[PDB]
Amino acid sequence: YTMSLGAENSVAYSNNSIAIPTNFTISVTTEILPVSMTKTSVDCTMYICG
Amino acid sequence: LTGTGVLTESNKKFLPFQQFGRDIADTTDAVRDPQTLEILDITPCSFGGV
Ligand SMILES: *[C@@H]1O[C@H](CO)[C@@H](O[C@@H]2O[C@H](CO)[C@@H](O)[C@H](O)[C@H]2NC(C)=O)[C@H](O)[C@H]1NC(C)=O
Ligand SMILES: *[C@@H]1O[C@H](CO)[C@@H](O)[C@H](O)[C@H]1NC(C)=O
Repeated sequence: YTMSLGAENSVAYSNNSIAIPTNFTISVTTEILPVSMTKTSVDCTMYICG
Repeated sequence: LTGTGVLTESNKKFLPFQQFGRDIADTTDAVRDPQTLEILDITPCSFGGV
């Protein structure tokens, strides 16, 4: 299928209407970031030749 | 099949037709002794960086 980018949402704009929230939600979300790699070393002579 | 390593007793049970053993990286880590049919575990000699 041809993918859909998202649901249509026509915001009810006018020149004298405002939307004010009457409530709120406390949202907690995760963000995962890699920090470090595995530290490796090579004995180059031993790898190439043994 | 020659190499350098530390030969130690092993709990691995080879099938009777197998002689050598390899790990996921295809390096010989276990060998069956041809004289006495006992499986010997090969550990590389403990190298390191100074
Ligand atoms: C704001 O939203 C919260 C929920 O996020 C509302 O709290 C709920 O209220 C209903 C009915 O009053 C209860 O049945 C729920 O158990 C409540 N949930 C929680 C988590 O407390 C709250 O009433 C809303 N306030 C306004 C003014 O709309
Ligand atoms: C080879 O000689 C050893 C020496 O004791 C013996 O134990 C073994 O049974 C012989 N035969 C084979 C097939 O290894």
